Amino acid sequence: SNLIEVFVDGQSVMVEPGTTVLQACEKVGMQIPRFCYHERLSVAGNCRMCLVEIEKAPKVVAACAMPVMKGWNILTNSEKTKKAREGVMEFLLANHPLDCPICDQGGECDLQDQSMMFGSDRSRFLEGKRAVEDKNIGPLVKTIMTRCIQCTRCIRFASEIAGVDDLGTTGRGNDMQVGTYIEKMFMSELSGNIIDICPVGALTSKPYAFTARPWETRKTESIDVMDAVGSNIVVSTRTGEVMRILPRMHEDINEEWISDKTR
Amino acid sequence: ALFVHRDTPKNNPETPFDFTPENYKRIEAIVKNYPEGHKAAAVLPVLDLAQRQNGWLPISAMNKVAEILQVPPMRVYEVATFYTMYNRKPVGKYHIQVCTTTPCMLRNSDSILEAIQKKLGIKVGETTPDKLFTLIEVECLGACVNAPMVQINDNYYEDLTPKDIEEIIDELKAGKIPKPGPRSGRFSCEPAGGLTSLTEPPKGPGFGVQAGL
Amino acid sequence: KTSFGSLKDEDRIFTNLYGRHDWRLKGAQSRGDWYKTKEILLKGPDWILGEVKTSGLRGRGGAGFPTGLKWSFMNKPSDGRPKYLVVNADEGEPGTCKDREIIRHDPHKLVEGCLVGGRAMGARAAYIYIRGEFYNEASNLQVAIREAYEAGLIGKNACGSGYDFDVFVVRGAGAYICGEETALIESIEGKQGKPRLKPPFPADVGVFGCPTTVANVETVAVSPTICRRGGAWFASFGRERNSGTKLFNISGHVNNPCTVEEEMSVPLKELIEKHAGGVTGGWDNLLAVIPGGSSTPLIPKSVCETVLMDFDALIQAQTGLGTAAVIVMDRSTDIVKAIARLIEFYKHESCGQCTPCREGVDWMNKVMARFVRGDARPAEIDSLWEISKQIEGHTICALGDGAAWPVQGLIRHFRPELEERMQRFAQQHQ
Amino acid sequence: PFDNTTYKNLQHHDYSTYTFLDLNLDLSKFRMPQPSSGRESPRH
Ligand SMILES: NC(=O)C1=CN([C@@H]2O[C@H](COP(=O)(O)OP(=O)(O)OC[C@H]3O[C@@H](n4cnc5c(N)ncnc54)[C@H](O)[C@@H]3O)[C@@H](O)[C@H]2O)C=CC1
Ligand SMILES: Cc1cc2nc3c(=O)[nH]c(=O)nc-3n(C[C@H](O)[C@H](O)[C@H](O)COP(=O)(O)O)c2cc1C
Ligand code: SF4
Ligand code: SF4
Ligand code: SF4
Ligand code: FES
Ligand code: FES
Ligand SMILES: [K+]
Repeated sequence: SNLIEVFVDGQSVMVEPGTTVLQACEKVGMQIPRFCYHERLSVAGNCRMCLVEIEKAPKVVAACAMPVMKGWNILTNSEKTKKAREGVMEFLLANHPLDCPICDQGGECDLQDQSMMFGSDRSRFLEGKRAVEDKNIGPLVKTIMTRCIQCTRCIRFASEIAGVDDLGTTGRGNDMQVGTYIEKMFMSELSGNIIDICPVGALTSKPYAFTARPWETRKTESIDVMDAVGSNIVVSTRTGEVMRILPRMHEDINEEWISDKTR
Repeated sequence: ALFVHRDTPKNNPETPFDFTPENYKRIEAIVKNYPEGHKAAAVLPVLDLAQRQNGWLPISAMNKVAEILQVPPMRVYEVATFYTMYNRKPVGKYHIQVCTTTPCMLRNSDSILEAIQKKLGIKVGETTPDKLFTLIEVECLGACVNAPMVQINDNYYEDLTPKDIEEIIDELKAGKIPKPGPRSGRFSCEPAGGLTSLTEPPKGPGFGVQAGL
Repeated sequence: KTSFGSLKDEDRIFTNLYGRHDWRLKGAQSRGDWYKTKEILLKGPDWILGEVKTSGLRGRGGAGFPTGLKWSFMNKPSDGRPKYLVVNADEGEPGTCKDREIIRHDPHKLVEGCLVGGRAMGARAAYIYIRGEFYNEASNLQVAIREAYEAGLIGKNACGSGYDFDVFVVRGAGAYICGEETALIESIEGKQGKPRLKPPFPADVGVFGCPTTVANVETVAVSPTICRRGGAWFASFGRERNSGTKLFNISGHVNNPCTVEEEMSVPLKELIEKHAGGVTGGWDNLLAVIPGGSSTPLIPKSVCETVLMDFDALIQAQTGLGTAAVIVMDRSTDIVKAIARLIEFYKHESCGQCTPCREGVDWMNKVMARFVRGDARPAEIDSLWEISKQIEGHTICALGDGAAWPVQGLIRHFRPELEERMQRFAQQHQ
Repeated sequence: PFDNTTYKNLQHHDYSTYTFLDLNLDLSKFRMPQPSSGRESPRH
């Protein structure tokens, strides 16, 4: 067995070579915070939320991208890892809009939850925030691009899984904008899964828009019937009425996606 | 100064654009500089060639480059919005690029910017009504010992004064082309008061060749 | 040897730096370029890499990595993929205008450097990523590359050594980020110039996925002069781990802003007073010096008196060597305005890929724009220090580090001028 | 007769907008055959 031995917070875990640091911490049940890493998209390494300390090495590494080497001691809860997480969360909330009440992603937002868990509790930002032009990519995805944190799960989805290549980053710097650069309509058969994998409220479900809110939704784990694939879904109801259909993770049918007919 | 496209009557995918056949020869020569299967590597020189033919990029040059290289249009849109040379609006024929970073600002490029603003009658970003001149304010152009300097479409005009850039703009309005260099007494990059180095002739080939070569 | 500087005209690698001689083949052959190149190439990669590791040549791009150890990462067996040398000719750094001079005035030295370096690493060809603003330099280098092909010096049967080596020039499109090696690779691949993450270092996955070395024009062009003159000769200039000669760009507030070649550990006061004709107003008019281009922290007059212009002494002087591009600033300088415009540069040239640079560099520019007017209170200086320390070390490439460093140098050496700016703002507006 | 007084680099005063690419077309025959990845693009 060509497994190599590493350490996660001192605890020895065995990994196949080529294992990322994030997966080495997943193999002891610790989830490193992340925004741009998605386990079915390719690795981008461009939110820097997974910056974790390797001891006897004076620089935090991007755990989503970094393959482990032999004998590392990964420090997920050390001081400079927490300073990295708090600083990166401060830059993510520097120009994010105060839209948490009028946002559908509230209650089921990644940015809110790991701002609460791994971020600070106040702002040092004293300037005016940016504002981004909204886009019309169709009747299914409500686009409010001020909330976008540029994690590029859009482009990796529509370049790898959807195979469409309509999305990209136009511009440069803080004015870089995820979009299509034209009034072009993103209608794939899988086009609604960018509502799933957007960690923020930049891409929301326009039919589900403004109607409900996740903590009061009752989750019911059911099956698709819209085709013969049998996608596993959540039919989430609120007080006796169907609100939306989310996917379930089933590793052998619909890995964590559904078609737009299903959704 | 925006990073989206809105279809005007003068910028749409039905705006006429196509290469001359010598530009198709040049595009084949560009694509031959890159390995097979990496035809997408030649987005930048072919789109730059489209700018050299048209003066600026409508969204038909981007789509034509995406058609001939068999890449998506979005991947050419990313390139044309990423870089500060791909002019996505029709600039004037002389594109005055004044450098205003810290080494040019220490040697008073602001006087040159004010002199161009009062000599042309425009400000930063605008275009003169004859559509010959467009003045924008750019970052470091890499001529720092020859600061302050400008760039006019291809050419560095260096070691400038306000009077030197007035004189260059005057001989541009006469329809000629000036000499792309410094406007002080020196030639390229030597000390202005005289040669502090390289005074002697070179030694020729073979000087100091170690034993065994 | 304890005294450094006073580099003589015979030990200059970049003879014809000034364009005073013929840059073409008939001039470059009269100066030592393309002499015994066949006997350099026939002696294998191992002898070339031994002479470069002998010569103590570090990274002339600015980071200062040991060049021969870097090039030996390509000295590895072939696994189907070709190998490439890539020559970093972007040169977007404020203060830095020397590789423009190497391309424009000694181009055959660069082409012979491409040939010897690609032979040292088994590289198939050479992509020279020149800046798109350097159009005359690019046509100039393509003329010299045509002269090298028509003489049979490169290409099929390079210099009669039986090696095949093309030399390409790829023009940029106006992005300072495409001088970083992986963003440059992406700019060759027809994509946005967004830097990759390391590892993979380009010796494993570089341009087009091939093994690749990206080196500066200066540390490529001085390599045939090293392989001709020997390693220990070039190692006998400058201090130890500071071996050799260096092109300095003494810009800013001097009487003669110039590009000159000097020994590696020359004093800064001696360099400014000996080649640039001194600071405008004498040495008693100096205020600060940005020693090696914009990404290095400034240092005041009390440090620039005794400091040496190499890697180790400037790291001990809490800055970096960098590109060795000297920016001289006198007492008539609004220095906070200068550093704020430099941060404005580093947000107009920043590709927006990862979070800390994309947001924090714009946020530092807004804080510095309020510091120029004084529209702040003195907690925000330490706040800006913590912002810069959160950008530093948390990015993908060192543009975040190279943007946090001018802020840290400015705060560290000129906190009281910021504080008195803010307090006179507070008295005159309230 | 040696000359350390004149700027010999005067050839770039007459360059045109198509100079670089005319030089690339003039060099397109001096170059080795490009290596292949076997496929026409990574989407083939
Ligand atoms: N010359 C110019 O115009 C400019 C130069 N710079 C300089 O660039 C410096 C930053 O350099 P960077 O490219 O960001 O990185 P640098 O820290 O990593 O590394 C230098 C070189 O060594 C290689 N390298 C480093 N560590 C390695 C390892 N463990 N294994 C294999 N290869 C390794 C890298 O690939 C790179 O080519 C700044 O400090 C500044 O001085 C910055 C801007 C402009
Ligand atoms: C933002 C950024 C810009 C850079 N720009 C250049 C450049 O324009 N030219 C250059 O030679 N190196 C540049 N570098 C340094 C390169 O990454 C690399 O270290 C160098 O080109 C080759 O290494 P060397 O110093 O051994 O030559 C830049 C680095 C960064 C982080
Ligand atoms: S995306 Fe998240 S953090 Fe942003 S407004 Fe919505 S709930 Fe709040
Ligand atoms: S819209 Fe959402 S998924 Fe797309 S890049 Fe922005 S934050 Fe990521
Ligand atoms: S730190 Fe800045 S320059 Fe580097 S990859 Fe990120 S956006 Fe780009
Ligand atoms: S998760 Fe590793 S950087 Fe985004
Ligand atoms: S600062 Fe203007 S050219 Fe470099
Ligand atoms: K979402």
